[PDB]
Amino acid sequence: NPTYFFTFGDSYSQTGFSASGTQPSASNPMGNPDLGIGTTTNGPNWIGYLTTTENASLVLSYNLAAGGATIDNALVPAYPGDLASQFRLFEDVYADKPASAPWSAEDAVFGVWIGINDIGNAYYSTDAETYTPKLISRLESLVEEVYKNGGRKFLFLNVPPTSRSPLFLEQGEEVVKQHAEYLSVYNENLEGMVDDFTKKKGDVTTVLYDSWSFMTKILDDPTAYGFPDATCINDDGTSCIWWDNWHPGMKYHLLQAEDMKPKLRKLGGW
Repeated sequence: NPTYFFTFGDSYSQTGFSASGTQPSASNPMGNPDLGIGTTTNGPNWIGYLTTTENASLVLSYNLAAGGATIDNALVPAYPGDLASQFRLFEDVYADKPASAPWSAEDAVFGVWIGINDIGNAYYSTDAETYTPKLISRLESLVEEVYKNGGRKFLFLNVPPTSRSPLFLEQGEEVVKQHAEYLSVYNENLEGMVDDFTKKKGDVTTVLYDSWSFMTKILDDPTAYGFPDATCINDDGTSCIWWDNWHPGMKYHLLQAEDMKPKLRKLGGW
């Protein structure tokens, strides 16, 4: 009795999973590529760890996240594989519950981690209080497509403090602050959406995971987590928080997956 874990997002979630590659099975829960390949962490990322390390039962991962993704290129544009296109791929391949993924409302979990690039590209050019509601509304309409397919269990991750990545720190503290303030508005509106959606539908199980507070705790006190400081970079993925100048490494992703596990118990795989 597997949990079908369909995920959507950007490079913080990518693994390089192809819908024409090897598909998930009990002997091979990620499908493709091998666990630990295709990420921005030097090893497994949070999805690989949730699926194969923190799982309480069989979890099958169908990971549609794509590097560089924004929510919808008609709002903040970036790369062809935006969140809207990931939902289209889901609708094309898995929404109708094929024999390769015969999911039901009781055993499918839809996880979404998006917003890093929308904020990263629009924090200085748009008004957060009137623009982030447009982004969040588009996210909600995409979620409604899976709801119409019969999905009822949802996991949303809020946006972590990319303002404190080495990449953004270089732009000066006033830019870090401009970005962080915009991001806080986005995350507030994300929380409001998830609450409103949960209440209006009445038959959904949702988790809003506060990645922002978790990563902030580590950045504020890195040595408590075994990191030497909050800014060094090491592509081994474990010696520093950062694998490159704006992606965290596998050790960070493991710590986050471990923090997430108890909060995901109500979703069925953890």
